[PDB]
This record gives sequence, C-alpha cells and structure tokens, in this order.
Amino acid sequence: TKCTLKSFTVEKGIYQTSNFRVQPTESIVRFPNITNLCPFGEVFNATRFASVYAWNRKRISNCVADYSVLYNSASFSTFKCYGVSPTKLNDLCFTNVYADSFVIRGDEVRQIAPGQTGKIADYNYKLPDDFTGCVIAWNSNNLDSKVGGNYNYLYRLFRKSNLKPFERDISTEIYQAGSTPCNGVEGFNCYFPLQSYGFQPTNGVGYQPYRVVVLSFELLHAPATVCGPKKSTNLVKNKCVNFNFNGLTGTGVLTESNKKFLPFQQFGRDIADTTDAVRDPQTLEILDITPCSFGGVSVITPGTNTSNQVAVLYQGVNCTEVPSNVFQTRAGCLIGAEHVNNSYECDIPIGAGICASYQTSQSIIA
Amino acid sequence: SVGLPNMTQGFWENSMLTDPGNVQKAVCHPTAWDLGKGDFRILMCTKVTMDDFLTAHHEMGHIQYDMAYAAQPFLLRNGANEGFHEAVGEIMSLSAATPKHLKSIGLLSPDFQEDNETEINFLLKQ
Amino acid sequence: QCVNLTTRTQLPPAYTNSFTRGVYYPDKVFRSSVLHSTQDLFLPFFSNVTWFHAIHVTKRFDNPVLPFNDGVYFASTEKSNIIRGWIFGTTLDSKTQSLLIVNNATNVVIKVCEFQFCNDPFLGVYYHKNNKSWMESEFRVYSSANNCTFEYVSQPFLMNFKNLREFVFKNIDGYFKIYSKHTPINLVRDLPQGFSALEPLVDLPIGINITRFQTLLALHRSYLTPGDSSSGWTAGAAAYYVGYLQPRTFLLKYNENGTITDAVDCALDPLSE
Ligand SMILES: *[C@@H]1O[C@H](CO)[C@@H](O[C@@H]2O[C@H](CO)[C@@H](O)[C@H](O)[C@H]2NC(C)=O)[C@H](O)[C@H]1NC(C)=O
Ligand SMILES: *[C@@H]1O[C@H](CO)[C@@H](O[C@@H]2O[C@H](CO)[C@@H](O)[C@H](O)[C@H]2NC(C)=O)[C@H](O)[C@H]1NC(C)=O
Ligand SMILES: *[C@@H]1O[C@H](CO)[C@@H](O[C@@H]2O[C@H](CO)[C@@H](O)[C@H](O)[C@H]2NC(C)=O)[C@H](O)[C@H]1NC(C)=O
Ligand SMILES: *[C@@H]1O[C@H](CO)[C@@H](O)[C@H](O)[C@H]1NC(C)=O
Ligand SMILES: *[C@@H]1O[C@H](CO)[C@@H](O)[C@H](O)[C@H]1NC(C)=O
Ligand SMILES: *[C@@H]1O[C@H](CO)[C@@H](O)[C@H](O)[C@H]1NC(C)=O
Ligand SMILES: *[C@@H]1O[C@H](CO)[C@@H](O)[C@H](O)[C@H]1NC(C)=O
Ligand SMILES: *[C@@H]1O[C@H](CO)[C@@H](O)[C@H](O)[C@H]1NC(C)=O
Ligand SMILES: *[C@@H]1O[C@H](CO)[C@@H](O)[C@H](O)[C@H]1NC(C)=O
Ligand SMILES: *[C@@H]1O[C@H](CO)[C@@H](O)[C@H](O)[C@H]1NC(C)=O
Ligand SMILES: *[C@@H]1O[C@H](CO)[C@@H](O)[C@H](O)[C@H]1NC(C)=O
Repeated sequence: TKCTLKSFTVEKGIYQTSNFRVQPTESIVRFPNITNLCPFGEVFNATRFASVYAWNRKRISNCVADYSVLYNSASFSTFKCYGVSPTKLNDLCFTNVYADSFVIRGDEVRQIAPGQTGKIADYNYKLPDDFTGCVIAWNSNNLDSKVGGNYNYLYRLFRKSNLKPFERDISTEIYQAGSTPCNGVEGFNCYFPLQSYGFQPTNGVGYQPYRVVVLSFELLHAPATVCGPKKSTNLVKNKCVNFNFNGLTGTGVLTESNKKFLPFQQFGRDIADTTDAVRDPQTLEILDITPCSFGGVSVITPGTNTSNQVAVLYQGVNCTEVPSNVFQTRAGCLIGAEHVNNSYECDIPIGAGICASYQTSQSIIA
Repeated sequence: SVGLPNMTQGFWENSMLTDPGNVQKAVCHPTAWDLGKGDFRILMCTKVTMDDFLTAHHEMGHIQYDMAYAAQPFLLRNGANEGFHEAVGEIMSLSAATPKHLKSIGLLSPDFQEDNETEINFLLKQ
Repeated sequence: QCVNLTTRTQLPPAYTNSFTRGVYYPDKVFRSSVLHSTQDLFLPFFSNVTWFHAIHVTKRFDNPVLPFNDGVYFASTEKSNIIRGWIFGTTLDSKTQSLLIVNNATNVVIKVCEFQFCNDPFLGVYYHKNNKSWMESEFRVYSSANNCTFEYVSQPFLMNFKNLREFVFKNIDGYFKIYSKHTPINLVRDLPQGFSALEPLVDLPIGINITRFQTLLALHRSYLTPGDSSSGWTAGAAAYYVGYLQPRTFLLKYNENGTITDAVDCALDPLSE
C-alpha cells in the first residue's frame, strides 16, 4: 500500500493494490483418436516389387503418415533425410507424398541421392537438386535372392538422353551410337536398352538386393490433409489448467457439463462471443469452461500513525481458492479480521454490509 | 591389424575349412577362388600344421589382393602382371614366418632364446 | 460409351416462389437460446428458384449444365429415388479435374479425377417381371478415368411425393462443404412451405475450382417402350430445384438445445432490417 500510493504514510481506509489470479498446471492438450494411419501394407512390407525403371508412384495424401515407426525401427540400414528434420516429421504436415518402390543392387544405393550422378542415377532414376525428403533402404538378400541366380529384374543401361527428376518411361528403343542406321536388331553400333540383372544368395556386400524407397515431400496450394501423430495427453477437471483442443486454445477450469450438443457441433459459445464449452474428442463428453478465479486485492488498513497491522480482502475470490482468521463474505474472502456478532457503526466500508474497524488484545474486527 | 578390411558374410559360410574325409570326394588343394561378384572363399583342407598356417596366410593374402581391386570392371579385376598376384600373397607368409609374430599371437612361449644358429638355419632353409 | 438421348421435346423452363428455405448452420459452434447474426453466403428468402421438372405423359427430361457462381441450393422432390448424384467441374473433359458424386443405389461413390463426361450423362435401371424387383441397367456417366486425387466408397447397402432431401454446396478455401437435411413430406405441391436447418454432412477437400454443375437423373427402359440404343427411355415423376447463394446477413434464432428454429433475411422488408 505504501508503494502503490507513493507515500511512506497511509491514511485510514481501504485501498486496492494488486489483482489476484490463478496459474495453470501441466498444460493439458487434447486431440481426436489416431486410427488408420496410412495404407503402408503394400510398400514397406510388400512381397513382389518391380524393377528400377518400373518404380511405382503411389500417392500418399489422404492418410496420417507416422514417421516415428520407421525412424525408430532397427530393420532398416539407411534412414538419411534431406531438406527436412527427421525428428519433426510427425510435427509438421504435408500435401502429397509419392511412394516409390524399386529393387537395386547393393553398391548402387549410394548413387540414389540428391546431387549425385552415375550410370544408374542418370539412366534409371534421378533426384533433383532441390529434393526435400528422406531415403530409406534395407537389406533384402534373404527373400529376393533365389537358388541359381535371380534374373527377373531388368534396367536401362544406355540411351541417347538422361532422365529428368521424377520421370518414368517404358520406351525400349535400341541405342544407336554410330552413324550406321539400325533396323531393329543389334550389330556394330546397335544395342538393346534393357539388360537382365543378377542376384545370388552367395554374393557379398555391394551386390545383394537392397529394397530402397524414396519419399518425396511436396507442399503446394492444396490443403494439408496428411500430418503426423500428436501428443493427446490426459485431462483433469476441477483445476485451473490451460487447455488446447482441436483447433483452439484457452485457459480455465473444466467441469462435467449437462448441455446436449449436436452431433456435428464441437465448440460452444454464448453471448458476447465467449468460449465456455468444448467437447472431448475422445470421450465425446461436454465440458463447461469456466475462467479461473481473479479479483482485485484490497488491503484494509487503519492509519499508519495508529498501527501497522493490516487486513487483506480478495474481492470475489472464494476462500478455498486463496492459496489471522479467515472469514468469507459476499464481497470476497477476508483474511486478518476476526468476525464478531456485535454490530457497530460502519467505519471502513468493505462491502455487502460488512465494515471493518480498529477496536479491542487489539486487532481489526469485521 | 595390418590394415586390411574384414571378410564378407559369405566367406565363413561357404568355405570348406574341414576335410570331410571318406564321406565324399573333395580335392584338398589350396586355391583362392574369385567368383567376381563379391563371393570370396578359400578351398583348402587346413589342418593343425605350421605349413598349413603359412598356406592359409597365403590364401588369405590372395583373397585380400583380389578384394583390393573389387571396385573395377571385369577386364580390370586382375593383377598387373603374372608375378605380382602371387608375390602379394607370398610376402605376407614371409613376414608371418618370424618367431616374434608367433610369440605375440600366442603360439611360441615368451621364454625363447634368440641365438644366431636358428637364424642361420632359417636363412639357409629359405 | 456415350449415348445421346433422342426423341425429346424442348420445353421452356419454369420458376417457383421459394419459401424460407436454405438455412444452414454456418459454423460448428454451439449457441444457447441467444440470437446470432452472421454474414455468410446464404440463400435469399422469396427468391426466384429455377424449376426443372421431368415427367412422361410429350415426355420431358431437363438436365442442363448450369453455372456455379458462389453456391447452389439443390432440392429433391422425389417419390422413388430418381435422382442418383451430381457432377461438379469446369470443363467436364480431360483438361482439368472434375468432382463426380454418384450413388448407384449401392454406394455413395465420391471421386475427384479428370473425368471426360458425355453430353447427356445419366443412369439406367431395368425392371424384370420374372424377378418382381428392380435392377440397374447401365452406367454411362463417363468413358475413362485419368489420375485422381481423392476417392471414397461408402458401406454397401440395398435400395404422390413422400420424400424431400435438400442440399447446399459451397466452395471456399479449397474445401467443398456439403450440407443436407432429409425431411419427410406428404403433399402434392411443388415446394413445401416451412423451415429446416441443414446440417453439415461432409467437408471433402477437392481443392479444385468448380464453375458448373449438372444433375444425374435415372431412366426406365422397361418393355413398355420399344428397345433402342438411343431411344425408348422414360422417366417417372421427379423434379429438382436450383437456387444460387448470395452474401447477406441473417438473424439466426438458436434454441435451448442448439437447433435453429427460425430465421429472417435482413434484406427483403424494412421490418427485417
Ligand atoms: C507391414 O510391415 C510391418 C513392419 O513394420 C510388419 O510388421 C512386422 O511383422 C512381422 C511378422 O508379421 C513381425 O515379426 C515384426 O516384428 C513386425 N514388425 C514390427 C511390428 O515393427 C507387418 O507384418 C507388415 N504387414 C503385412 C500385412 O505384411
Ligand atoms: C476414441 O477414444 C478411445 C481411444 O481408443 C476409445 O474410447 C473407447 O470408446 C468406447 C465407446 O465409447 C468404449 O467402449 C471404450 O471403453 C473406450 N476405450 C477404449 C480403450 O476402447 C475409442 O477408440 C474412441 N472413443 C469413442 C469413439 O467414444
Ligand atoms: C452427342 O452430341 C454431341 C454434340 O453434337 C456430339 O459431340 C460432337 O461429336 C462430333 C464428333 O464427330 C464432334 O465433331 C463435335 O465437335 C462434338 N460436339 C460437341 C458439342 O462436343 C456427340 O458425338 C454425340 N454422341 C453420340 C453418341 O451421338
Ligand atoms: C465459496 O465456496 C464455498 C464452498 O463450496 C461455497 O459454499 C460458497 O458459497 C462460496 N462463496 C462464493 C461467494 O462463491
Ligand atoms: C454469533 O452467533 C452465532 C449464531 O448463534 C454463534 O454460533 C456464534 O458463536 C456467535 N459468535 C459470538 C462471538 O458470539
Ligand atoms: C421470377 O420470374 C418471373 C417470371 O418467371 C417474374 O415475373 C418475376 O418477377 C421473377 N421474380 C423475381 C424476384 O425476379
Ligand atoms: C456402384 O459403383 C461402384 C464403383 O464402380 C461399385 O463398386 C459398386 O459395385 C456399384 N454398385 C452396384 C453396381 O450396385
Ligand atoms: C433376375 O432373375 C434371373 C433369373 O434367375 C437372374 O439371372 C438375374 O440375375 C436376376 N436379376 C437380378 C437379380 O437383378
Ligand atoms: C494429374 O495429371 C495432370 C495432367 O496434366 C497433371 O496436370 C496433374 O498435376 C496430375 N495430378 C493431379 C493431382 O491432378
Ligand atoms: C482457381 O482459379 C483461380 C483464379 O485464376 C486460380 O488462382 C486458382 O489457382 C484456381 N484453382 C486451382 C486449383 O488451380
Ligand atoms: C430440447 O431439449 C429438452 C430437454 O431434453 C426437450 O424436452 C425438448 O423437447 C427439446 N426440444 C425443444 C424444442 O425444446
């Protein structure tokens, strides 16, 4: 009071100094259930794949991709990423993801990287310099290899031109290096574009079949329909805690409601555009939002020249929510005044018919 | 420890390091077979013998020499001349024949004399 | 696969005086019995709504390609579920994407591809007297399908005017929200007078521009009409309405349970203002 009034002496009366308020706890966050993540049952765990030139381009745009199950998995050899942090994959969103699938030799996996070149990286599959994504490759020599050598895979080895980023062509024209025209068969300067590969179970590192997939991330003007998992923590009622539901955030104590919302209405409001009700996206229950208690702290004090004992009044704040008697009035909670039954003349007006005075071994009585 | 890389997973599961005997016919002749597609394996009926130890060292040196230029085309995965391919394998055996190496490995006991008679005998035998 | 419907008499279009219809919840926020005022794209009350009637006596079958300015109000005054679905797009060819929402009485198929529709697409059913039941005949909405963006197939099922089903379509921020309200009616008038609050059904983000639309009706080719590859088709009693939305300001009266009971368009009369 001495500091608010900018005076070392305080006259008799009631003065307002500060404003009480309650702080939140643990920051409860809520989100809907996480079911049907993505149809990954045909790419990362498929049985029969295609060649390097017949790579699939399955679109991943209408399912919540979970990159934590693949980053924390030990069944993969390489999990390098480019242009994006592998940890924040589940925190951000995307628009459309292309699911690639093609088998390549063990030593040819290094050439599959943005900014790299090579015989296969320039004639079968090329990545752009501004590629933003992750590369995933794991060993598959135990199921892709067969007795006698695997020759079911082919690849392009020679062509007149290279391949553009994200380009796929099934043209099998014969290559002509020299000026001699080719009629349709091989010869001096005529060669076949497709060549059968070889995969044997007895081969060492570098020649084993490694199933490498490419995950391209694109963010165009289309709405973000694919994201990652979220926290979805636990909730608690009858406590002041700042909440964050699906699409909004607020601060207040939640409690069991009794209203009956509509099956499509999630948020609640009232006059003057004040949020007062939200539904639990997991339990489908309605919770009434109540702002946490707050009130101007008034300090009832007599003249400084008379005594130094003071009383504290929390306007509109219940006594059970404040944390030398404690008496609850209609104006708020009064701490430091003894309640008496004798009715004297009002000296220091507190409110709601209660007044304070400095009477008789000597304190303030309400 | 010299600096050569490790072996492949197919070298220890395809090589015949044990003579089957009369159960099946198999020629016991040390040869460093190079299949050309990362499959390196030694064909030798190695037994408990110092000569067999040096022969196994020679075969492993040949395998290492073959794996040295493994990242080359088929017309280049071969020695420069007809004398280097065997000299690279024989130098490892000539270096491993020192008694200090066998003593450091654990074959020869630490208590061993260093007289010049054994050195002269070894030089004459070589 | 395209079949042009022949033997059809051209009749001039008609209109009707639409009552206080086309009221839908603008947002998913609950409100008490207190009133609310919003400036969302709504349907003006007592506005001219084009009437498309298709019956068989000359036979009439009207299903033109109407534009899509800011939203459409579709109504289904049916008695045997004649309307099958809708088409949305800008070119109706392989040039750009087009939304195709078709329901072949078994599944609510909603696909977003670059369909190349025909000039007069429709659906056909067949009636077999030996089976004592109806059955589908053909599906000639489009010819082929290009690369798609979204696809959805509902759960399998089987299927005077005694049914009314309203619809309100919009396209803002890429999202394509669809409102619907199925209410039963029993009368012989064209459009009933009353009030109905349409609830949001789906919000599928097609993410494509929509400038025109067309309704897909059903036809009958029973033994009553001569069999023909292009003629011999008839349609029962069915009609639909098309009303365009305009930016106005209504006054929604929310109930103590959250259902809009009444509303007033603050543009018609000074009392509304
Ligand atoms: C899809 O891929 C996952 C890989 O995460 C497969 O899960 C594995 O399944 C095998 C046998 O079913 C288990 O031995 C592994 O421990 C699983 N890995 C896990 C759980 O990380 C899953 O089986 C595949 N689905 C299909 C249909 O093949
Ligand atoms: C979303 O929240 C949880 C997430 O699994 C689930 O809640 C179940 O809801 C059903 C029906 O309401 C109850 O019978 C179960 O006891 C709940 N718990 C579990 C662990 O199943 C459910 O997936 C969703 N809740 C819904 C739809 O109410
Ligand atoms: C249905 O009528 C349309 C409209 O005339 C036909 O589309 C025309 O097809 C011819 C093919 O020779 C084109 O030259 C015209 O440019 C097309 N016109 C339009 C407006 O697209 C269509 O071919 C007819 N279908 C059948 C089955 O007769
Ligand atoms: C304070 O809390 C008590 C405990 O429930 C209650 O009885 C009393 O009415 C409350 N007073 C005010 C002013 O809220
Ligand atoms: C005031 O009156 C109440 C009601 O009888 C009683 O419980 C209380 O003890 C009284 N207080 C004093 C100080 O007499
Ligand atoms: C509706 O159309 C009729 C003619 O079909 C016309 O007479 C009337 O004025 C129109 N009403 C409005 C509001 O445009
Ligand atoms: C409706 O069309 C869908 C998609 O073509 C199809 O799966 C379904 O079987 C059809 N229903 C019928 C023909 O009853
Ligand atoms: C009608 O009955 C015939 C005779 O069995 C049958 O072949 C045909 O499939 C039926 N059509 C239906 C069930 O739509
Ligand atoms: C589909 O193909 C068209 C063909 O030009 C292309 O423009 C478009 O980007 C492709 N993807 C989508 C989602 O339309
Ligand atoms: C829709 O048209 C506007 C106007 O030109 C354009 O900016 C926008 O890109 C179009 N939408 C799509 C998905 O191309
Ligand atoms: C609203 O809810 C109450 C309580 O469930 C119910 O009695 C009443 O019929 C409902 N409808 C209206 C219009 O009040």
